[PDB]
Amino acid sequence: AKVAPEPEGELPYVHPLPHRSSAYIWCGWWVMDEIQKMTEEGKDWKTDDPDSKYYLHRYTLQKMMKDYPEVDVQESRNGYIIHKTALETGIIYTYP
Amino acid sequence: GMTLTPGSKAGVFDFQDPIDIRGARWAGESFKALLFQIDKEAVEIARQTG
Repeated sequence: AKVAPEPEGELPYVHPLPHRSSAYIWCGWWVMDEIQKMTEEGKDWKTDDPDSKYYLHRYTLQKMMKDYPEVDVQESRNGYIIHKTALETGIIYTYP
Repeated sequence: GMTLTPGSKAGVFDFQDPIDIRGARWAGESFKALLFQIDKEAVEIARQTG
């Protein structure tokens, strides 16, 4: 509903992939765990917690899914490329 | 053509495209994707020139 406030610049690089209207960026396990922490108390990962210790990778992903309909974001725990609607929920594979 | 993965860019091998590198993580396995692509390309010469 709302817009995540803009945290200055230095946005992590998102690789354009017009081959399938997709995009690739390496986030890491800390973000994929943090966002997994985000969607467990009813909270939001698209725009909530603007003063986060790891807000930057969260803010870019939100714009990236708007720019690209089938984003391809890869973690490091297993290195899987979860897609845009696979990134929609915030629950990746397992765990509470 | 016959050497193309269906989700690739059909003429360029991209070291940042997970379809091109078959989901390889790290440089250590990202390069062997290029190796396999070179092999895949070579046989196509054998199929066309005979």
